[PDB]
Amino acid sequence: GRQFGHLTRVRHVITYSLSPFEQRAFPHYFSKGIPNVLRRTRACILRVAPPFVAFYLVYTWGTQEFEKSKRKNPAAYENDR
Amino acid sequence: VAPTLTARLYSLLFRRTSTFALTIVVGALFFERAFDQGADAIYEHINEGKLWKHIKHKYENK
Amino acid sequence: AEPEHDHRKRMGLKMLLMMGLLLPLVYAMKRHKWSVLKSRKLAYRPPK
Amino acid sequence: AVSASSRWLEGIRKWYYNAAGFNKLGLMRDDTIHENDDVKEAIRRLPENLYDDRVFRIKRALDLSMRQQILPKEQWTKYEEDKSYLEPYLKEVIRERKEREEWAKK
Amino acid sequence: FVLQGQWMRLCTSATESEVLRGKNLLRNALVSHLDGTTPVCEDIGRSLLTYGRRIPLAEWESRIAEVDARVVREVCSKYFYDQCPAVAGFGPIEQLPDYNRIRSGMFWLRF
Amino acid sequence: RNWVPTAQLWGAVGAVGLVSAT
Amino acid sequence: AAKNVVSQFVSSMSASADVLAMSKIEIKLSDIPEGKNMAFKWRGKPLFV
Amino acid sequence: MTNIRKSHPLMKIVNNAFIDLPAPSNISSWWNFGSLLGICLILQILTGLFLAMHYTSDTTTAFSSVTHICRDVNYGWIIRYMHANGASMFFICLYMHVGRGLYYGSYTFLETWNIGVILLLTVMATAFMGYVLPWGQMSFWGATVITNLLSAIPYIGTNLVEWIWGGFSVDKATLTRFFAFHFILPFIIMAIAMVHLLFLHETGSNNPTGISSDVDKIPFHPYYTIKDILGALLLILALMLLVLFAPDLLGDPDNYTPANPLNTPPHIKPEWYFLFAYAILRSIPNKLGGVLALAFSILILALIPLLHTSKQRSMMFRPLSQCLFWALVADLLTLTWIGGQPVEHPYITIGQLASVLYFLLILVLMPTAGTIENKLLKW
Ligand code: HEM
Ligand code: HEM
Repeated sequence: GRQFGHLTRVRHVITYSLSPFEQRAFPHYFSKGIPNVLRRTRACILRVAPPFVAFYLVYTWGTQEFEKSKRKNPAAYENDR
Repeated sequence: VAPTLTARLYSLLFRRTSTFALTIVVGALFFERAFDQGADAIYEHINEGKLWKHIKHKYENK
Repeated sequence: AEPEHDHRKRMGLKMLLMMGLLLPLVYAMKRHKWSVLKSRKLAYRPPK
Repeated sequence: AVSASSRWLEGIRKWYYNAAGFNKLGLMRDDTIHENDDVKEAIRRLPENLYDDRVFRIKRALDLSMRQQILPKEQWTKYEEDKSYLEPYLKEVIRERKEREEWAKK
Repeated sequence: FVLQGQWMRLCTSATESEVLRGKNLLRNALVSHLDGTTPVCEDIGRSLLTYGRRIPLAEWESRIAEVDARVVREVCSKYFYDQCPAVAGFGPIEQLPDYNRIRSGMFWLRF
Repeated sequence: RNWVPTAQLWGAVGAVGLVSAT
Repeated sequence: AAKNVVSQFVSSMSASADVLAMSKIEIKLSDIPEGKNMAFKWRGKPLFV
Repeated sequence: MTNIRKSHPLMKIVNNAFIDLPAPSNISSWWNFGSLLGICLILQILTGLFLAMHYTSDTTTAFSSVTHICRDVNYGWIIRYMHANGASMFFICLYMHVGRGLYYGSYTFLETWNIGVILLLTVMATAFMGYVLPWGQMSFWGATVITNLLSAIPYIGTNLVEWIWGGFSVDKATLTRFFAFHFILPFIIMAIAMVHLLFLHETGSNNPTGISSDVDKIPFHPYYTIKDILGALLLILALMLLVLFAPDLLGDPDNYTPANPLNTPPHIKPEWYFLFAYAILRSIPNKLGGVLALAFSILILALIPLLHTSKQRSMMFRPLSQCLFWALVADLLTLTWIGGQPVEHPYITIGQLASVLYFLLILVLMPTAGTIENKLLKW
């Protein structure tokens, strides 16, 4: 039906906004970004980064072995004997 | 007092959207040419003599 | 193998400059509009 | 027989509560609920105060989310203040419906 | 939508007819208020701090007379076109237009 | 009314556009 | 009617008497060394003789 | 109403789902992948139709044809390399889409989720047949080994692989079929997309917080049209960056070699968007077991609704799943790696534990974690 007059019911809330032409669109971006970027990344890093780290180890090891076992053509069993 | 460059530009060309659009058409034109010119130059500089444009001499009209 | 080698790198150049003018521009547009929202502040006054 | 174990869960609980970020947003546990058909009816059962409150809280919260800003350290929801205000309402709604279901067996 | 619409139309499309009718309305509004003693007293008092010590009453008709459909169009577009609104409501304002919508209503691409 | 002056810059635009664009 | 209409439109895809002419039909011998191996294409897969 | 253009035409009202619609405020950048998703569908199409304006679908020519599009035809080179690369993007975008749905519980919209799934799989078919059109060594073999992988089915299989191919191998018959279905899928898919959109329009867009936003809703026109245009801008960027600077980079396959049916690149593999499912398939000794498990890779999506265990459709407030969500993603990356790996011990043993990890993450770990978190919150 109608999506704007019928969403929900909201009592007692004031909002205050300003016009685009009165304000700036780039509010101390370097300054906010660093600290905000920093503050969320550091709350992400722990939850996100691990598994990727893990994959990297597994990638690294996993390729070493291959090259070894295959390049170590004598790996399985020695030559002299 | 005088109008900032923008204010000048504004009142002459952006109040009326007819003007605005006219501008943009014009601009698009002018811009394409400069860009190309400049951006082609820049690119040919990076490959001096590497490109046929540089190299036509050798076998041209004797 | 790739006869377009030179033309394509050329265009690259022109797509990079252009895109450096459109990406920043367009972002400003995006903040121009949204600004009202982000700049917005709220107040809650029940009768309670 | 829970004296040491269940008086230490509160320790993981407490940990966990502040782990989940909603703490920081100014939101409470009940406002984080998945709005389904039972919650919905509970919701509807709320008094003006309780209920308008849940609207401002979520307003303030979705505002923050939109701006990726966290609320100040001083203004955060403290675990010790677990208003489980929906719980009462929400229980019954379920209670009613469980009955209804059951009455419909045979 | 209708209102803002009216504004715009006003500063691009005013017709002499239309302006001439509003003209006349103004006169009356401005004459009939001055009926009675209280009314005249306020005009005279307030007029003096407002407009200074003049009583532009008979002038009006003259000034009002200089009104043209072009005059009205150019004068309206100073103040309403491309200009940023000042909007307040006291809800149900849930459907009230987003500041940017209202804003774009002061210029004419379409609508 | 304003339509001639506007229809005259809209005219121009189309023209310039084609000219250029094409 | 459906049955025969659908059937025909599926069979359209099944295998053309173009292709299916060459299927199951193959012979060759005595033209190659008493030693080597001649890989024929036969039914899309390598037919080794 | 009078002269409200929008609702005047009934048709133009239907377009006010873009401009006037209730769109949540808060909203990660992730949601731009919907829109971009469409962007890609439209770009492939325009591109496809021009390439199919100079392509021929025969054994003899197809390779030549593509080769000719990239050489003699004016701006056919970019069109083709734009079309190849696009499809990468199209998939890169798809998998962001489904990630988001996985993470914030957008998949609660069961009906929308089920269309998505169909969407995903339809594109999947598309991509599989297009890559074979050019009829090059990778394409040729890749079709055989995938298609044949259908002959695992016991009773029918065998007959059925032969119907799909239009014969015993993959000669002309198959090659023109793919050309026709590649062409007509995308059109059918657009209908689906719109059907998908239809259902979604009935409940609006979920958020990072995971709560209804009805108390905070914004103009889609004012705000989300610029966001979407901006999204484009970055999307294109990536597509031209790829297409202009490293045309072949992302297109692993270097096999620009006309297909010779006795010849074989010992390293046969689907492109990147299919590697997950490849890896998962190899991990099973048995053929049939591998086909089932391949289908279940992808087809397991539609279960997740039913698996949902928590009270917070938003993962945003739940640590433990945020950890196993990420791991699955990194397990998925791990699997993709295997895909381009010799099928030898080192990779075998790895893939096998990754294929169990993936199904654990999806079938068993997450669901439990859900419960736990609910119990720590005292819910
Ligand atoms: C999202 C839907 C589609 C996707 C994923 C897609 C993907 C692909 C891919 C991956 C290729 C192989 C190109 C190569 O690597 O050489 C291809 C080729 C082709 N596609 Fe598309 N495509 C889609 C839609 C279309 C449409 C709608 C058309 C026609 C209107 C089309 C026409 C073609 C043609 C003629 C070729 C063959 C020549 C070539 O290799 O460029 N495709 N498609
Ligand atoms: C042909 C490919 C697709 C197209 C063109 C498409 C398009 C769209 C668009 C335009 C939106 C709205 C904006 C947004 O939330 O990002 C959307 C939302 C959604 N899509 Fe897709 N989609 C496609 C594939 C999929 C797939 C494969 C699935 C899942 C299996 C899916 C599931 C969803 C869901 C759950 C939402 C709603 C999320 C929310 O806002 O809460 N989509 N889709």
